[PDB]
Amino acid sequence: APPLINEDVKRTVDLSSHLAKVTAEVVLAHLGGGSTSRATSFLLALEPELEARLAHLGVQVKGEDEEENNLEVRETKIKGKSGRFFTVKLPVALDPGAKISVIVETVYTHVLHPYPTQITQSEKQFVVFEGNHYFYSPYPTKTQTMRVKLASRNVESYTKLGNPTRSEDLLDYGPFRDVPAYSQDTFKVHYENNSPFLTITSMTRVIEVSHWGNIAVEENVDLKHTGAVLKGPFSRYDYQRQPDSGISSIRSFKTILPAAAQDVYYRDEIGNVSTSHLLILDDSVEMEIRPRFPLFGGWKTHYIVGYNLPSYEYLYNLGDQYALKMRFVDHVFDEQVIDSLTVKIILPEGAKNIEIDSPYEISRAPDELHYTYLDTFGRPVIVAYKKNLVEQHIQDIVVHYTFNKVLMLQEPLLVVAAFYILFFTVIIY
Amino acid sequence: VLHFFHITIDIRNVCVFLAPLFSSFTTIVTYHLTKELKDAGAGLLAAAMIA
Amino acid sequence: MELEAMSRYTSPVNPAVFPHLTVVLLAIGMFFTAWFFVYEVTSTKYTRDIYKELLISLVASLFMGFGVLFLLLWVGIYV
Amino acid sequence: FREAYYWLRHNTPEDAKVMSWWDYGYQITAMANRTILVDNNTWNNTHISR
Amino acid sequence: RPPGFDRVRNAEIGNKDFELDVLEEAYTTEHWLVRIYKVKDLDNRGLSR
Ligand SMILES: *[C@@H]1O[C@H](CO)[C@@H](O[C@@H]2O[C@H](CO)[C@@H](O[C@@H]3O[C@H](CO[C@H]4O[C@H](CO[C@H]5O[C@H](CO)[C@@H](O)[C@H](O)[C@@H]5O)[C@@H](O)[C@H](O[C@H]5O[C@H](CO)[C@@H](O)[C@H](O)[C@@H]5O)[C@@H]4O)[C@@H](O)[C@H](O[C@H]4O[C@H](CO)[C@@H](O)[C@H](O)[C@@H]4O[C@H]4O[C@H](CO)[C@@H](O)[C@H](O)[C@@H]4O)[C@@H]3O)[C@H](O)[C@H]2NC(C)=O)[C@H](O)[C@H]1NC(C)=O
Ligand SMILES: *[C@@H]1O[C@H](CO)[C@@H](O[C@@H]2O[C@H](CO)[C@@H](O)[C@H](O)[C@H]2NC(C)=O)[C@H](O)[C@H]1NC(C)=O
Repeated sequence: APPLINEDVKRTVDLSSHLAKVTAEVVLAHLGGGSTSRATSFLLALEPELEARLAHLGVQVKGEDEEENNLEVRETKIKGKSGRFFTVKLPVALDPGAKISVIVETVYTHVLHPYPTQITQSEKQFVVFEGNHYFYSPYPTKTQTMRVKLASRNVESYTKLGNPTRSEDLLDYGPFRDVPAYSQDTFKVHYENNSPFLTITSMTRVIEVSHWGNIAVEENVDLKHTGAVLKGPFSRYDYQRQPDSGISSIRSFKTILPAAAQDVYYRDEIGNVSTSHLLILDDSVEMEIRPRFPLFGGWKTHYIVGYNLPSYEYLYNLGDQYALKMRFVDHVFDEQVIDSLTVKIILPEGAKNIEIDSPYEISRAPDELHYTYLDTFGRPVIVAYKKNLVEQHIQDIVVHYTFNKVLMLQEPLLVVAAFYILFFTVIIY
Repeated sequence: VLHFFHITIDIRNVCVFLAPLFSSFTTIVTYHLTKELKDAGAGLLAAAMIA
Repeated sequence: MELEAMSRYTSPVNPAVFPHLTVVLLAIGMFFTAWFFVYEVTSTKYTRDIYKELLISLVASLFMGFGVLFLLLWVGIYV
Repeated sequence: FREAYYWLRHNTPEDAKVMSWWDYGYQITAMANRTILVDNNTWNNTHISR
Repeated sequence: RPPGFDRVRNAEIGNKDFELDVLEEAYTTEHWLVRIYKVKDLDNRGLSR
């Protein structure tokens, strides 16, 4: 295999919120001579500690054409070496002595742990982050630097390897030189973080498309606050009187709904909720949702939101063939974390040749049959599951099926018969 | 019965709207009972008052 | 066979139409239904004809049954 | 009234016992889903008096 | 009206400052309509509470 090296690495680590975003700009170079074959692909490696927590990985070449510079990445296992690896296909083969610059972005979940575990209403929130000083790669790195951005400038402690400079809420490390491949050094920082620690433990998204010009979507959301656990009594009087009280606590969040959303309703298991404020922007329907009570560490809540959309915005037809495009998941909030998402699509009864063009990998369960108003044959249902979804996964999906006009006319006939028979019964009696 | 015919309604709705429906049934019973005592004309008056 | 290449679909009946159709269809169904009951109660063993009863009942059922569907859509309980 | 019941529903141990006047026994059980000591039916006078 | 006034009884409370030895404030509603208190456990050291 051709010998490749990491000529330069620049790492930016963002710890402002409950998610750790990592971006590395690497100038990959080919060290092999003419005898070696041109390298069409290169390998990426995950550290064992963080591999489980990797929500998403994206690679794009450094160029103006960012939309087209995204590279196809496939999970691969390299023999004899532990840890997850990815194979990246270059746009053009890299010949001997050439170099290219690529940008790698990874997002990790749950990597910030509250320390201390428990705080009172007055006390602030502190978190611990553990990363790596060096870029963990199969290839040696000639030189590298790191820039770390903290949520707040009040950094309690950090590792001082390499005499890192500290200015304001930013840390600078390196430049390290001649780093061997696979090198690891545990970087530890403890600092104040007050960002909203919200986790969606589970969400169920139900999409129903009806041939009468309407599609209705309902999302069931379970929300838990994963910040430092509250200790001691909760003072309503203090909370109202003082702004500082419960600073970590989350009061409200805003969801960006589809522009065409209509008849938006916000409710709970025990009835309606009147606290949500709705604003209609030209591009999107902004919805402000306030939970019934403010969420402190360890508290949880449940709510259900639903809306209707016009058919012509998203539905497409070519004679008997019908194809619908839908966004996979709603933008519930910025930096949203979803442990488990289940998506169900209910097509009209009599649909045939159902096919789904998934944007990315998703487990698909056997299709169910559903009965609702006017259903005798039953409506076909598509079922899918996924875990550890993040904001980057708000892609588009398309479903294709065949339907016939006569089936719509069937619906009136069933209704008419029931009334007519009642008249007949009177005549017989 | 409603579910049997594939009309899926929440149990909560059934309880909430159970009471108004019976009021209409009560109206019919009132007219017949009044009619027995005196006449149809009284029964129509009773149904209006009870409603 | 992609969305851009292909066409788009909407219900043939436009939303604005629904209020008018529901009112008209139900009214026609109601008139025949009242006629059927009054005829049956007034009629006697020698005054009733099966043919007349069937025609009125069938017409009443057809008009009202379609009207009900428009009512459900107008309310928003899409089938 | 509902807001308090919802708070109890998710933020307390399932086995917790809640004490209140008998007027609210039915409402708490239906929505809070938590055990109560007294109820509207008031089948036991001595229990209420205690 | 002066602080600590009770609107429904139209009177001001006589006893304004006191502490709960055996009860702690768990949750209070926004308008204070419903107040929830948690029962304190026994004393770890066995002191009389
Ligand atoms: C079942 O539950 C559901 C769901 O809860 C219930 O329906 C919901 O009912 C609530 C009731 O309040 C409705 O709330 C409405 O929300 C919108 C959106 O509010 C946000 O945007 C506003 C837009 O402001 C823009 O412009 C200003 C500058 O002008 C900027 O500052 C803003 O940034 C925006 O650019 C904004 O004003 C709002 O801010 C307010 O709230 C925030 C906190 O949320 C505060 O910080 C702000 O200071 C401020 O208080 C907010 O960001 C509002 O626009 C609606 O306000 C109208 O209606 C109010 C009454 O509901 C009324 O008090 C307002 O004055 C205003 O009045 C409107 O109508 C009047 C005529 O009646 C007009 O005179 C007036 O001009 C205006 O048109 C409102 O608060 C939810 O929309 C609604 N949700 C859904 C999905 O329908 C349902 O009722 C429940 N059923 C029951 C109980 O039976
Ligand atoms: C109300 O509380 C009861 C009491 O626990 C809940 O019953 C539990 O239900 C879960 C889910 O089915 C079971 O795993 C538990 O074993 C049940 N516990 C007992 C003691 O029966 C019930 O789910 C709650 N009601 C809800 C959530 O609507």
